[PDB]
Amino acid sequence: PAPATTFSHLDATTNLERKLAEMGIYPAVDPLASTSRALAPEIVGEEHYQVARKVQQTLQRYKELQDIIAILGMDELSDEDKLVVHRARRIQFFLSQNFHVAEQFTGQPGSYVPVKETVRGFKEILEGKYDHLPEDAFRLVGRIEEVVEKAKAM
Amino acid sequence: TRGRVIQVMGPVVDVKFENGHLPAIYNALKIQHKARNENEVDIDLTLEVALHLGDDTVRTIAMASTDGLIRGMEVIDTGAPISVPVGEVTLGRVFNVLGEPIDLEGDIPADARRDPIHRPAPKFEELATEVEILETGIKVVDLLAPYIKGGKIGLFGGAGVGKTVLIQELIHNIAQEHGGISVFAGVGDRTREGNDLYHEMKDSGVISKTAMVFGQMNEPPGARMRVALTGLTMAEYFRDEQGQDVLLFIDNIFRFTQAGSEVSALLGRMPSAVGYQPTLATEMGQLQERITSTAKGSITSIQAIYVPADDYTDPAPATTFSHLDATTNLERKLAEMGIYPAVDPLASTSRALAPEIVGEEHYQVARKVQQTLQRYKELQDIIAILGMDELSDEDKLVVHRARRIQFFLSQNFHVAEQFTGQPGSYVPVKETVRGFKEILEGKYDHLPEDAFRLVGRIEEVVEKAKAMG
Amino acid sequence: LLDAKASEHAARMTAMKNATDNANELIRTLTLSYNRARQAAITQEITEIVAGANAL
Amino acid sequence: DVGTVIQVGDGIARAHGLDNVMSGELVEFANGVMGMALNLEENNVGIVILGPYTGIKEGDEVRRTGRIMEVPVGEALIGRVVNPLGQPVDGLGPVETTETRPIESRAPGVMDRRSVHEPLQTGIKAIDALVPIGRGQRELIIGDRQTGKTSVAIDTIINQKDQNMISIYVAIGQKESTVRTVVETLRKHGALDYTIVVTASASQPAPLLFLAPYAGVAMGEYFMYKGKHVLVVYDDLSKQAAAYRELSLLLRRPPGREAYPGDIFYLHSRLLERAAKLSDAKGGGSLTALPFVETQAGDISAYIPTNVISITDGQIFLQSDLFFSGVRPAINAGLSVSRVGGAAQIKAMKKVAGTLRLDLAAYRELEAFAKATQAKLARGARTVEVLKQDLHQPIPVEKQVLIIYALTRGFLDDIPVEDVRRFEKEFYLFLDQNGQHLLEHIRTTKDLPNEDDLNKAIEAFK
Amino acid sequence: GYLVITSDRGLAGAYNSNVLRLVYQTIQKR
Ligand SMILES: Nc1ncnc2c1ncn2[C@@H]1O[C@H](COP(=O)(O)OP(=O)(O)NP(=O)(O)O)[C@@H](O)[C@H]1O
Ligand SMILES: Nc1ncnc2c1ncn2[C@@H]1O[C@H](COP(=O)(O)OP(=O)(O)NP(=O)(O)O)[C@@H](O)[C@H]1O
Ligand SMILES: [Mg+2]
Ligand SMILES: [Mg+2]
Repeated sequence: PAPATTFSHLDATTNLERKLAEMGIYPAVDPLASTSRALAPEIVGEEHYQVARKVQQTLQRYKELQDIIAILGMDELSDEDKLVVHRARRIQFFLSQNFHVAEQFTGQPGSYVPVKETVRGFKEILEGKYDHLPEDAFRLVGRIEEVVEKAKAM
Repeated sequence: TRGRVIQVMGPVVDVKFENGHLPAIYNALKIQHKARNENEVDIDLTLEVALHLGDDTVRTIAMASTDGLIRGMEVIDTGAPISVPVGEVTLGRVFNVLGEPIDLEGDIPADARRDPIHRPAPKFEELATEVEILETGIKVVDLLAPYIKGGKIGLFGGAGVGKTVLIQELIHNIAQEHGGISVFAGVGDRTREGNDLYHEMKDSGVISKTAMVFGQMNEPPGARMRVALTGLTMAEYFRDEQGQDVLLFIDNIFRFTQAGSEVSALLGRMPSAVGYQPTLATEMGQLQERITSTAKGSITSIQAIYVPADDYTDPAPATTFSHLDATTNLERKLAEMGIYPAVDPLASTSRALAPEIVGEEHYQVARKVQQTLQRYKELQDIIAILGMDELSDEDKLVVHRARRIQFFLSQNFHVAEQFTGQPGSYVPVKETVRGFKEILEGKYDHLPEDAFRLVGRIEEVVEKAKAMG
Repeated sequence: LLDAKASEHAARMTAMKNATDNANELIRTLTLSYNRARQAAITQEITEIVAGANAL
Repeated sequence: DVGTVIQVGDGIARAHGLDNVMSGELVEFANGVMGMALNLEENNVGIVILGPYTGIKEGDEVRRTGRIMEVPVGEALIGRVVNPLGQPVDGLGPVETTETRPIESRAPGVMDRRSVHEPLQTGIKAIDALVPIGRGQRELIIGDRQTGKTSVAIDTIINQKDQNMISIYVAIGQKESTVRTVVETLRKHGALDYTIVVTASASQPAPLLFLAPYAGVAMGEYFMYKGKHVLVVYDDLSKQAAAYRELSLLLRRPPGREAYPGDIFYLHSRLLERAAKLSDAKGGGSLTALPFVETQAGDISAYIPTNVISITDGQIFLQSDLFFSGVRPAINAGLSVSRVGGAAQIKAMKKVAGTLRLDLAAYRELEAFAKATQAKLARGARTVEVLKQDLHQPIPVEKQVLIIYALTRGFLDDIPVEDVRRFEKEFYLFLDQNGQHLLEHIRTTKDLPNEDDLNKAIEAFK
Repeated sequence: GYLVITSDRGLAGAYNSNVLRLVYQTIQKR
């Protein structure tokens, strides 16, 4: 009842799932249940809506396929279905960010990104430019330009 | 200087006294009356005080049937706790909870010294602690949870798993040849078993070194609590004033706490989570804190607790773990596999499972067995849904062994001879520690699935397999 | 190779036919556990509520 | 010894006055209904009504019976269907019984009991052959609805004419259609001339449903204490537990798990500990009880099934998946046990066919996985088929053990499965004209006859 | 020389083991 009563007044809510806390991909914001009044064409524009909707829909689609994988196996599913996982893993990993106030817990100074680079980077990750970079390279990075460096580091 | 009865609510009686004559807690009250008119009934009754509720009244709990209590009758206060005989005169005899003989063989006069039931637990300057093994010959118990002399051993099981079978097996294997005084308190069990063991003891000549009191199911809620205390007040004397080692057996001590839940709702208390009395922990502590060893002797007690269902999260059995020194757990789901005894290997533990007290060759095999069984427990869902053939070769090899270990945990008891074509067999500790080594290194693992059921030593397994072809 | 490829599909048919069964038993028993958990939760909630109401 | 009633709420009443009233006493209202006292406060008495309370008003006069919960007993109740309060149901005049028993009497205890070595002939093959019963034992009948529990009790009570055991049948919370069907069956077969039937239907108030088994056992033990043997059956304990929950919740007691109060283990014990086999201080008689428990979903782990198991000495759990499989009665070779040893059965049974339980349970598990095992499977179908029987066909115990001997010795391996049940009906037509002596030998010596002659008998039929 | 053939992916049941085991045994025995 307390969250149910609180949910009626917010204009934008971001939810945190302890599963994401245990996965080691911070912050723990779950994209599925996070919604806002700003996602309208007259406020964010058309360059925002299509990419956000595609990423949201892909992350919703992966949720049940990953559970099917837990029993049916890993190659019994078709290759086209496996591509959904192959790209959703990268999409979810790239959501992590190296913060500036977490320097005590991370030991790192962080990085900075503007919104233009965020929409731009998601467009590239859906474009297929980064299929061959390892997933673990996307953990706790900021601007997309850092990723190719971390792979260079590896 | 006499009391009255004004309110009756079943097990609870609300006696009343006059100024200055208020009884203390656990005091005993007596009521006697003879029929004044043909419409009345003759009953002699005794009561135990539990609460003081002001206005010159005290709450008391009845020790016998309360039918026919007319209001306005007289009450007698003894001024002392309930007194039960103790000492040499109590060997071989049988009493009820009030302490009188129920074996009909004779009386016990007042020259036998009798003590109060309730006394405070010993101080820290009187207690002692030592660790040494008590042995039973059971394969499953002696390895993964050896017992400690003077400690507490707990048995946990549902509404029928074989608790009484284990208790009687232990008695047949230890109590006669241990050399110590034995007390068996028949708390809350079936009356048929209570009168069966009386024959079992008298015709076998062991009754000369045993004391018993009974509180079986038929008795009102007030009596079912104090059977354990009346059993313990004799073992205490046998330990202290005679310097004898004492074994105490209790079967349904849980019927203590349940009895409280029956009476608390009538005493006038607020209910607990699931309706228990809000005194479960303190009263159970006041009960089990007197079963202790001292510097003068040791008391070893084996007890069983009735789990109200297949749910160990229930507060009454869950809060028992604060006192046990060795734990044995039973469950229906292993009993139904055809394996007896169905002791769970991953929930029975003991303080004596340490490497300086049992040796390296014991601790190593115990830890290896537990580790090997954990993986097979974890593989449960996936082997159940799709099959044992899914897993890899290194997992298939592991699957080949855990069920054989579980089968090897089975053994034929001595009281099972009436249900099985073989009598009970004995496997010493040095043999039960040895046995698992052969299976773990693959010396005998290739035998078929059913040969390890109902076997003694590891040599009998191979001859049973040969008898199977 | 043709005989083996036919026996392969036969074995797969059998594997799915065994696999499809235990699911229904597992669902029915979990659903029973679900109703029992429900009933226990509601009973506990009403007992607490009525105890509070009687106290106050 | 006067007063007034001031509350008439929901079948429970409160009364003023009544200075001399005792606990457990019977009470009568001026309307003509019986009630009882269970609680006595500082200035009022709580009364539980045992009939139709719609006629009670405030200010009604209420009166003292002057004695504890006594129910009449004796031979005059034989041949009648009676109310638990002691009133005939089908008319036929008032009862002539003089002696009475308090139904709250203290049960016999230590130095008054003895072991069990003699069977209770039931005539249902699958029970006596696998889960034996003896006099003094308390056997739980528990299981699902719409599977045929009552059809076991009826057959068991019809078979008792040859053992001369006065018996009582108790119906609780039940529909009158089945009650009168059972009564008509008993009167047709004649069982009513020595059995006593007590009923308390679903249209009756809860307190009658709560008290019915106490009267059913009090009118039964009286013949025990005089040396006779008695069998007592209860139609359903689940309904009695529900009625007690109803009464307790009207009385405002704190509910426990599933709202069932903590007295459940107490209430049933004070009912089920009355069964005993008396010592020589009273007589050699014995009483056996068959209480019934209905499971809401067929799950054993519930509260009432386990609490009722805790008192009884065994149980047979009747299943529903067996009901639609073409097998009646639904008896499971697995989780169903009796604690009495094999010696209770006649010595031939333990001698030869005691392996039936293993032979059947092993097959019942092995079929799930399904040369040596191929041969083993062939026997199980015959092991289940021979145990089958139809309605109202109680086989004599001598022929019963003879056919069990024929089954266990492998005489039937040639007979096809679908024809097995034919052999069983034709085989008894053979022996009465060729092996009449073996029946009398079995009846007299309680032991198996000569093995050579018994083996020679069968080849003539085959 | 020996030829052994198996299924190409999982959920095939006991098809895979029963042939690999027998081929392996019959070769290393001799
Ligand atoms: N070695 C064994 N082999 C086969 N069955 C066994 C064995 N030991 C015990 N049992 C069974 O286990 C059942 C439980 O025994 P029993 O002690 O009478 O019940 P319980 O667990 O004590 N329940 P309760 O005493 O009322 O709290 C017995 O009735 C036997 O059928
Ligand atoms: N052993 C049997 N063989 C053949 N038919 C049977 C058998 N037992 C019962 N039946 C039939 O099945 C019906 C159901 O039996 P019945 O004894 O009324 O079940 P029940 O115990 O009353 N079920 P419930 O009312 O929920 O307790 C009977 O009326 C018979 O027609
Ligand atoms: Mg037992
Ligand atoms: Mg019925």
